[PDB]
Amino acid sequence: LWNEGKIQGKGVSVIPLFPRPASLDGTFPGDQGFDPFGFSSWVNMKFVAEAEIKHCRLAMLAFAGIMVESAGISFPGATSVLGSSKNIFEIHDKAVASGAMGQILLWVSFFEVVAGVPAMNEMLNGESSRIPGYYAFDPLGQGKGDKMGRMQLSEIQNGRLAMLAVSGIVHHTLITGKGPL
Amino acid sequence: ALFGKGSMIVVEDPRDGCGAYANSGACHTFLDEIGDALKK
Amino acid sequence: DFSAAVPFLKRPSNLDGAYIGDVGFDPLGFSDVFDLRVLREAELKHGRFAMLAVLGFIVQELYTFPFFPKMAPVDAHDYFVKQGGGSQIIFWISFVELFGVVALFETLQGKREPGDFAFDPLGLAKDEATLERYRLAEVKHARLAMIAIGGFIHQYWVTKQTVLEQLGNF
Amino acid sequence: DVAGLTPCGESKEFARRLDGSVKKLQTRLSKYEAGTPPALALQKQIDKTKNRFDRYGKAGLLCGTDGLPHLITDGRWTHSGEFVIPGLLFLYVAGWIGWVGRSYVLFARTADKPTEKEIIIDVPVALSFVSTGFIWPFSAFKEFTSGNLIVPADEITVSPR
Amino acid sequence: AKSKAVPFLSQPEALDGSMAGDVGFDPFGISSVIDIKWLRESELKHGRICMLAATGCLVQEVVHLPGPAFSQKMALNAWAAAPRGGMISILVAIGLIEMISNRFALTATDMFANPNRVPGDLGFDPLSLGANPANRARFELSEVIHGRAAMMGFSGMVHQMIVSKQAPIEQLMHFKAVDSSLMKLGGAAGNLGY
Amino acid sequence: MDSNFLKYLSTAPVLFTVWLSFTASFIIEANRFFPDMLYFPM
Ligand code: CLA
Ligand code: CLA
Ligand code: CLA
Ligand SMILES: CCCCCCCCCCCCCCCC(=O)OC[C@H](COP(=O)(O)OC[C@@H](O)CO)OC(=O)CCCCCCCCCCCCCCC
Ligand SMILES: CC1=C(C#C/C(C)=C/C=C/C(C)=C/C=C/C=C(C)/C=C/C=C(\C)C#CC2=C(C)C[C@@H](O)CC2(C)C)C(C)(C)C[C@H](O)C1
Ligand SMILES: CC1=C(C#C/C(C)=C/C=C/C(C)=C/C=C/C=C(C)/C=C/C=C(\C)C#CC2=C(C)C[C@@H](O)CC2(C)C)C(C)(C)C[C@H](O)C1
Ligand SMILES: CC1=C(C#C/C(C)=C/C=C/C(C)=C/C=C/C=C(C)/C=C/C=C(\C)C#CC2=C(C)C[C@@H](O)CC2(C)C)C(C)(C)C[C@H](O)C1
Ligand SMILES: CC1=C(C#C/C(C)=C/C=C/C(C)=C/C=C/C=C(C)/C=C/C=C(C)/C=C/C2=C(C)CCCC2(C)C)C(C)(C)C[C@H](O)C1
Repeated sequence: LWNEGKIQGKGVSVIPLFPRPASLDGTFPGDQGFDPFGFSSWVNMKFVAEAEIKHCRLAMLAFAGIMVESAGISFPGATSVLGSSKNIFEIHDKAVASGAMGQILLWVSFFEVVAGVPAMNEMLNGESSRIPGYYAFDPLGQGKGDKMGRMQLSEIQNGRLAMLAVSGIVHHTLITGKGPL
Repeated sequence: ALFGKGSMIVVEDPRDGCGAYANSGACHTFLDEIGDALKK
Repeated sequence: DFSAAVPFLKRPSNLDGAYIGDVGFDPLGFSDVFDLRVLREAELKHGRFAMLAVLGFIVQELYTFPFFPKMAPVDAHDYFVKQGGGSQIIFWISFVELFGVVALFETLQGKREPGDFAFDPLGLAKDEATLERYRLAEVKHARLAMIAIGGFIHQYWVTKQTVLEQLGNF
Repeated sequence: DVAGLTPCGESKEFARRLDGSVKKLQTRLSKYEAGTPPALALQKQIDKTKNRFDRYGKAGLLCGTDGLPHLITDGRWTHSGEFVIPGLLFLYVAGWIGWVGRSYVLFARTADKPTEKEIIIDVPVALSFVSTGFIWPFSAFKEFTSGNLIVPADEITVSPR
Repeated sequence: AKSKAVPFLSQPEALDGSMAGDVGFDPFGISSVIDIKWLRESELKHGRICMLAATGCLVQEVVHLPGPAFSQKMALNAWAAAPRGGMISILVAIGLIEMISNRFALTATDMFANPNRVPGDLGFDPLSLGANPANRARFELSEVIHGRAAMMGFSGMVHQMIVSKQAPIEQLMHFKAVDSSLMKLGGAAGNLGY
Repeated sequence: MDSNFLKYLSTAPVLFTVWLSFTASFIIEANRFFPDMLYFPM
């Protein structure tokens, strides 16, 4: 859940080497110390929270995409038009050349301008009281108490791990020439 | 409609039929120049 | 009273512990003649240039950018005089130094510490005590790097070997 | 052509002027080696001399018997670029300078010390005036017709006679 | 009381955060010498000109009016190719626009003579897009910001057309690096002339 | 910058020397890039 005081709260440090700053408030889902360079002092906390959740969600989805495309798993006929390789880099370059990446770019950017930018503008202006990262996207239930509680903390930690792991995977593929799995 | 079949608006494509990155031949984009410098 | 650094030299009298790093060393008495705010601005500016320069050497032997040719830092000065990137660096430094001229007018007009540009992006300075120790460390490093700079450039001239390779050889 | 003059592009005396001017430079160039700084300096002067003579020949200037360009200033439109247009350009700048200087002397009269404004110029206000000069023909004529350019004869000090 | 843009300088007077795009940036202290009303008039005008000019360069690369006189992808070449009579028509029309839209209050001593006159506000809202007073502050901010960005962008595009004799989009798509064997800066006095 | 030093630079001889040096300087530059203009080109 929250575990305020235990984990993700005031008096919570991931690395007590760095003292927990005062400017870092204790009400943002995922706040467990870790503000060395003092960014929370001057950045908009709502903006950086939304940016963190969005970086988290891309990292998770990209990790899933890397795993599927490095295990050889595909959709029917995808390997027919695209390459047969499992190099994530090679697939990206050939799916760009196929137009598939252009279609994903088109539709992501459409959602991100017609919905993402107004949502960001209102969440930071103070016209809607939308918590960061919220898009009312809960089709398969699993909300209620969990939605504002453990799931927010589970999401943010799985996302931070996904960011670190995705960066790891791409750089391992770079330095080796062989991907994972 | 102010523009007739003769003397019609000319709409060209400045992309010249190639992509942003990883081009080959007589087409070397700015992103390709960044890739060329980083690998040298 | 007597100078803290040189026991037998009298204290200059324009150096009364006002600035951090003050050990009373001013035999020529340039502070009896010239404004100490101007002198401290120059001290920190010369020292920051020297610190960036000594690191500039060390990194430039260890690594150089792939798009630029590998060569020694003095050879880099001459190459970038004739190549165009030297004028780039000179222009952008001069651009910043315009607002530095405004900054020095603000210092002369009493409203700014001599080397303070409010440049603390990483929030390293926490409160008054750590900031005083940090600026003492900055002054000491700045003076030391000024000395260091002379050594790397002059030693390269006398013996045509780079600083790390000169430690490695001989 | 006009006044028995010859277009400089077909004047033979203009042609000999260009040749003599280049022979004079080429014999100075004959005393230097190819890549020297005195050779490049003179080779750039031979290029400049030829360019000037080429431009004058193709400009519609008229040459005399002496092979030098002559200016026609009677008002004809085929020759307006020699006096009438340079003159129109001059009078615009001259009236600008006059309008701007006049505007500042009137400002300085309403000052705390009017003569200190003329040896120590209020540069932000004097620059406000210099920018205003671009429409001096309209500003000065409206000044005239609104009775603010000319002062009447009875507010001007004159000698007793 | 320090500037927000330049934290080590004092916040300039005549800059009080009222104007759109005001962040405290005036290190050279021009606002203390020149009235901020004239400066904002000139900033909005320079920015509006440059928005059109930057768009002019890019669209002129892509889309042309018919005819050989309008077939210049490189925008700096269009200056010479475009019919002179019509180019001077544009210039004369601009001058007529300048006198009428300013209502004969053109100069440094008579623009803003009317206390109703506002910097940059010429009464130009043909489609009444600024009718909503809720959008007013963010329109003013984003007009100023678009203007500043386009000043910088057009300046870059012009001098990249000078360096590279290429139109801006196809300079990005057919990039060539600066050799430095040409277009060296300065030097008129280094070689003592010539 | 000092206001008494700016009041010194606003004195008539300094402004006269600066303005006519600036004025002389763009005539010199205009004759460097565009030399030998005996006529308005038309
Ligand atoms: C472990 C991942 C994880 C977790 C715990 C959460 C948790 C949450 N999300 Mg987030 N989200 C995630 C991933 C996650 N999300 C990703 C990747 C996306 C992009 C698709 C989103 C997009 C998203 C939006 C747009 C919104 C939320 C919202 C929410 C909240 C309510 C929804 C909920 O509780 O259902 C979560 C239920 C589950 C996580 C059940 C598990 C389902 C699993 C993860 C699917 C696995 C797919 C597949 C099997 C991959 C594995 C194989 C692969 C390795 C090959 C809650 C805080 C809403 C909110 O209020 O935000 C504040 C909201 O508006 N999320
Ligand atoms: C801009 C200011 C200004 C203006 C509008 C005039 C206007 C006039 N003067 Mg001049 N005059 C001026 C300055 C000015 N004067 C100065 C500074 C001097 C001292 C050299 C004179 C000496 C002078 C003489 C001796 C004569 C005139 C005459 C005239 C009349 C005819 C035009 C002429 O002959 O110009 C001639 C102009 C000059 C000989 C010198 C002008 C020198 C410069 C270019 C002008 C000053 C610029 C000034 C610094 C402006 C700074 C503005 C800034 C602060 C905003 C006209 C009344 C003549 C007259 O009475 O005929 C009816 C005449 O005989 N004036
Ligand atoms: C007094 C009115 C007037 C008259 C009689 C003319 C007459 C002429 N103009 Mg000119 N023009 C005028 C006003 C006028 N112009 C103004 C006020 C402007 C400035 C905005 C221009 C700008 C202009 C240019 C840039 C060009 C001409 C050209 C021409 C000539 C050929 C016209 C042609 O073939 O049209 C028939 C063709 C058309 C009607 C095609 C029209 C194309 C569209 C409508 C242009 C889009 C307008 C654009 C959105 C501008 C918006 C800004 C504006 C509202 C301020 C002809 C001599 C051309 C020329 O010199 O040819 C040698 C030329 O290139 N004109
Ligand atoms: C708000 C707008 C900001 C604008 C920023 C300006 C960006 C470009 C500025 C130059 C870029 C790099 C220059 C390196 C290029 C460089 O330094 O070349 C060097 C050149 C002199 O030539 P040298 O003596 O160096 O010759 C050296 C030999 O190696 C070759 O012969 O310096 C100049 O005088 C050229 C500039 C003209 C000086 C007068 C300019 C006009 C005066 C107008 C009034 C003052 C305006 C400001 C004057 C500074
Ligand atoms: C301030 C600021 C920031 C920052 C920053 C930066 C870039 C800080 C960088 C600081 C640097 C580069 C300090 C370097 C000092 C060098 C010295 C004292 C020289 C030592 C050499 C010696 C003693 C020698 C020697 C010798 C001679 C001469 C020749 C040899 O043959 C022999 C030998 C080797 C013995 C950041 C952005 C992080 C944010 C923050 O919020 C505010
Ligand atoms: C005043 C000022 C401002 C400003 C400004 C600026 C910079 C304004 C610039 C405006 C411009 C560039 C206007 C251009 C108009 C072009 C026209 C009408 C073309 C007509 C073509 C014709 C008639 C044709 C033809 C044909 C011919 C002859 C033969 C065929 O073979 C070809 C063809 C079929 C095409 C602003 C608003 C920014 C701010 C502030 O308030 C101050
Ligand atoms: C107000 C009003 C209305 C209106 C209207 C109008 C006409 C509105 C139009 C507004 C426009 C045209 C805005 C354009 C802004 C352009 C910008 C910010 C570009 C910046 C470029 C950059 C940063 C760059 C760059 C570049 C560099 C140098 C390197 C290059 O190699 C490439 C690259 C391109 C990348 C109407 C008339 C409807 C009525 C209404 O009632 C009132
Ligand atoms: C020209 C040019 C170049 C260049 C260059 C450069 C920058 C060359 C460097 C010049 C410099 C920085 C010389 C300074 C050396 C420091 C000294 C002598 C201090 C000694 C300390 C002393 C004496 C005593 C210390 C004392 C003792 C006793 C102990 C107590 C403490 C103390 C009292 C302080 C390039 C590279 C750009 C190339 C280009 O093509 C041409």
